[PDB]
Amino acid sequence: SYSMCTGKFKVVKEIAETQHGTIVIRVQYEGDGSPCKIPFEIMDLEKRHVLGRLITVNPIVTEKDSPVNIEAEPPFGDSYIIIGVEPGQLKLSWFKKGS
Amino acid sequence: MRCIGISNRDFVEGVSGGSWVDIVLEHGSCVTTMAKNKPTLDFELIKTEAKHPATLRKYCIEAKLTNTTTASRCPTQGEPSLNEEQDKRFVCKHSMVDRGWGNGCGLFGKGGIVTCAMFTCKKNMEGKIVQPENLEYTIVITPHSGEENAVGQDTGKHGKEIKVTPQSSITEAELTGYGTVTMECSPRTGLDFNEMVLLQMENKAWLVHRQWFLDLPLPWLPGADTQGSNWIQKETLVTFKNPHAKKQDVVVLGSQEGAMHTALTGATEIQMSSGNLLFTGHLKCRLRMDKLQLKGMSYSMCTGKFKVVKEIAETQHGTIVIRVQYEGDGSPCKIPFEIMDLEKRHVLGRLITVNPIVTEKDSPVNIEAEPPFGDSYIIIGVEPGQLKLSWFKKGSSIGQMFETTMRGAKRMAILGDTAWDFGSLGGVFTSIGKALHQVFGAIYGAAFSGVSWTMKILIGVVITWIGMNSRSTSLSVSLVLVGVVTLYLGVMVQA
Amino acid sequence: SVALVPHVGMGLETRTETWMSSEGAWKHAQRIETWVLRHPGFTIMAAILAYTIGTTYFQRVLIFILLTAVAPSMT
Amino acid sequence: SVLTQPPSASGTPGQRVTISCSGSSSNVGSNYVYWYQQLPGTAPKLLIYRNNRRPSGVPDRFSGSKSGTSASLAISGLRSEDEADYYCATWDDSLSGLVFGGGTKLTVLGQ
Amino acid sequence: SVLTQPPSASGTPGQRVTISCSGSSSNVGSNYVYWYQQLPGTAPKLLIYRNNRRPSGVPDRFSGSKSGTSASLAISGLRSEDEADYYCATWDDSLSGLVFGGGTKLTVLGQ
Amino acid sequence: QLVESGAEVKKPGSSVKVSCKASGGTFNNYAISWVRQAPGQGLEWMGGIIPIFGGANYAQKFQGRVTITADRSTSTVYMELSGLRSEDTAVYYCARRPQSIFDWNFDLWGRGTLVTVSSA
Amino acid sequence: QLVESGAEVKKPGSSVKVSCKASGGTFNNYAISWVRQAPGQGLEWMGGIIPIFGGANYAQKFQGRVTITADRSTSTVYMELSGLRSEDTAVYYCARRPQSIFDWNFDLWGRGTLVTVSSA
Ligand SMILES: *[C@@H]1O[C@H](CO)[C@@H](O)[C@H](O)[C@H]1NC(C)=O
Repeated sequence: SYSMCTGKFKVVKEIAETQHGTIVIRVQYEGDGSPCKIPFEIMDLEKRHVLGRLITVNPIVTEKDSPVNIEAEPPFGDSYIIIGVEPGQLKLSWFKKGS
Repeated sequence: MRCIGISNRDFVEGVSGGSWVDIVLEHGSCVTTMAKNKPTLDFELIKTEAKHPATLRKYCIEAKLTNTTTASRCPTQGEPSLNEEQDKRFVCKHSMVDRGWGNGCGLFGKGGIVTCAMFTCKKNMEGKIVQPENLEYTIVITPHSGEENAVGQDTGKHGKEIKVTPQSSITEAELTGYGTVTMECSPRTGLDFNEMVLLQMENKAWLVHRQWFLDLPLPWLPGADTQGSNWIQKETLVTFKNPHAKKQDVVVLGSQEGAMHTALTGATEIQMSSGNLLFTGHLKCRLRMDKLQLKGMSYSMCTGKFKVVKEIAETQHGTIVIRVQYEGDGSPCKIPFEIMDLEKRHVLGRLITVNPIVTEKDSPVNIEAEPPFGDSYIIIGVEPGQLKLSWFKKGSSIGQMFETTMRGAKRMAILGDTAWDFGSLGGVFTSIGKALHQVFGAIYGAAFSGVSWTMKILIGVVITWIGMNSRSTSLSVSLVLVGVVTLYLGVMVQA
Repeated sequence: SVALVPHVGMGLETRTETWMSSEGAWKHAQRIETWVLRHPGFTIMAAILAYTIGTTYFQRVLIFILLTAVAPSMT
Repeated sequence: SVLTQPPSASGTPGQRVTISCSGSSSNVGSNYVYWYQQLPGTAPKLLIYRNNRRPSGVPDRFSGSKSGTSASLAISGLRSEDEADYYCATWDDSLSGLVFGGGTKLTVLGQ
Repeated sequence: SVLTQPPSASGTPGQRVTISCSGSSSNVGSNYVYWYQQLPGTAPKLLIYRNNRRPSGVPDRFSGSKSGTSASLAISGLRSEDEADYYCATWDDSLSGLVFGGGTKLTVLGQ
Repeated sequence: QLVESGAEVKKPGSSVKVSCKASGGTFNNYAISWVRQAPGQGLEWMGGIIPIFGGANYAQKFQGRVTITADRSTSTVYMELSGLRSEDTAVYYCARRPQSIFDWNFDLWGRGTLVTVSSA
Repeated sequence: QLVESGAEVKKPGSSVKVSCKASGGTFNNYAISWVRQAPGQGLEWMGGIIPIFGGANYAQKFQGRVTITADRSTSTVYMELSGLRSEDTAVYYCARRPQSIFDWNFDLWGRGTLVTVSSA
């Protein structure tokens, strides 16, 4: 029962790939309404399709400066991690090597 | 005048629904992008910096042997024992030397002998690795205007440099007067730095394949050593001699720097002395023209004399550049420019430097146009002092078609499947062609990795011959096509 | 030697010129030609052996070329 | 570079005092900030861990503050005990090491 | 084909003077014009380039004036220090090489 | 639960090894870092190590000058400093922290070994 | 950032080589040209060099009597004048420009070198 954060996230630890096919990213929140949902999607370049699923379902920010590390399973091709909303949205490219 | 005169220059024409176009930027090449109602821009990947390297391994190229010692055992009594043989800092080898009463032994026969010497490194080559997220591509975006480029090479107002890193998928460049340009580049797929090593030997560096670098037959350190005295395979850099089986000796093989230069034949040289930055590779980018407007469209037109200050120069790319100076009033205005036939009934060629304007009227303007094949006339200015400069373009449209086909074939041979992303709009045919290229290139690179261009040519000849002498007509065509492509790649490889 | 394993067929070459591209393009051909000139005796033997293991002038020529190329390369 | 910290700090007993530690985008605002109290002739003591979370040892009067690119330690009530050198330690991603501040010697008036 | 410049010019503090440099179309009026001041015993200094642009560090009192086939240079806020020999440099297409004016020794009544 | 080595007085140009003996739980569960505080100066981080894993990392200032190692048999951690000089004089501390790459909360400390680079 | 050779003295019918050091950055990014100032007279352009390309160009005044070359190993530019005489007595300058066909702003000027030609 939370509302999207509508703030600016910063990646404090670059995307690190695990040995299970997923990725984990560590994001801090500099915004208002601290306990809010994190707008996390994994889309294509044009943001026309949702390609991956974040296996950290319902990431939320308990505290402003407290960092939260989301885990997601991107697709095997090229994919983009979108964190946040229009003002200051983070678009993170990633490539998964398998098939 | 930089993208003009590089000789590796590509004209990507038009955008898609969405105002974006796909361009692959190479270091030695340039991309000039033209869209309707959009200013022409020059794109150039001018630097790739790898930050925070980690040493993967350290190799020994020049060693020296000191503290040589030897030990012997009389026959049948086992092996000699050297205290140095317990120190891995000493390279050692066991052999046999015939012994007897003369040699100071007891019984006669082949007595074991072990010789040891302290291996020391005089020169080493360090291989370093970088994570793809630590790469930074510098891309210069200069609006294709006639404006004087800059006061000097050091600081240029005309060019706009943007740094592209994996951390942000979108980079914006504020081109003053033209709006903003959106570069969405993929730094994770240009070069796979998880399979590549940054090898610096001695004030020279190369970008080498990681497995090749780990297969080198030289002494090495783990890269986490910090002691620099425990080398893994020191036998590759020393030679033990027992010529007549009466004495064992050890010598050091000599500096391996020239041998390493020979072994590095197919690698690309990079700079690692200061900053660890290299100038090879491409960068697939999606260029978004949504917010690019022309410049000086509110100016009316120039009503005054234009004089050519530099004669019309033909560029390496079938385009001419005219340097003109404005002499009239209303200093900031739009240069009336057109390429027409003799009778001026038709417009024959298009302008590359779209919407040319004179800002100060003292600074000349370099106008670039693409005239048609044959006779064209460059009309500049209004009729009171109108300039009409004839031009002849030595070529044909069929020749240009063949040259463009050859250029695209070369790009495919260099960029592989990434060639379909160059100047590409999100078409279905391009996507299916890229998928087919990915599959075929995967198979081909499995079948041809680690072979030289001569081997490629021999294999292509064999395959094409097999296809020619094939009972199946479909098999014949397929094999002939594969052999022809293999021959082309063998010819166009090792560059 | 390290020089016996050149960084040739790694699939990393860009449009940028490689380390010793132009010089080393024809070095193998030059070496094979000089070796065949200095050792004609093995060339006749290789031709005879290829012709014996034949059944096709394509097979004869392929075997002859392979033998002549490997002989100097083997050391 | 290193976390700049105020060399000189002054306060009086019964007064709330805080110390400011300003770092870079890679020093602070990208990593947790830890504050340490180091009395003369003794090893440093962890005051607040994570981002201004009090370990059980430090009393509730002790507390800290964290901002976008700076941190602060809050003292509920003051005494001569707060007269010591203060350090803000935070992992630096670019420096690749735990970089403390310059050290803040807090002086408590009352002499 | 040769830039022509007045041999000398004179002025008073706060009273700017203009130095003219006339050449053919190929010499000037078709190429940029550069103005240098040469104090005695010292290398010439670049005053303006591109016919009106002062390099960073050049006082704004200097103005770069260009005409159709002739150029002029003026020194606003004239001072005692501006006394020097002034040359106009401009590549001329004819003669295929950079050409200099005869120079102008500006005179200031400092004594 | 963390005990350090005794005081050591050295000479310039030498090398000094400092011993920090941790308990079993702290050896197999936490990391240990080496912080040296110069006379009348602020704390400085030299390096650390996960004793169970043993890969040591050092401050960029101490590359090639500090060696940190663990003795899993005696459950001890050692710091070795080479090229001892006048500025190397300081007190040295070993602190216990978690082995995560984000948390450096030193909830345990030793008592400091005074590496006095002088003559007494 | 440009160092020129020290004061020199010569004799009529002689050859003098004038050397200018570079900063390395201005060697492969700019161009260098030579200007001669006769005693109590105006500037004069002799020739220019782009060090990385090295194809020098010369004024008609000195075409055939001067040779400008750049040492890429030492990032040095050399001016040699042959068949000296009384007229050739002057101070010689080297400056760097943007190396563009149209750019001739000599922002950096060499301190100059005096070449004196006299019968004795
Ligand atoms: C090697 O020989 C030198 C000769 O003096 C000696 O100083 C050194 O200790 C020797 N090294 C070893 C490991 O024995």
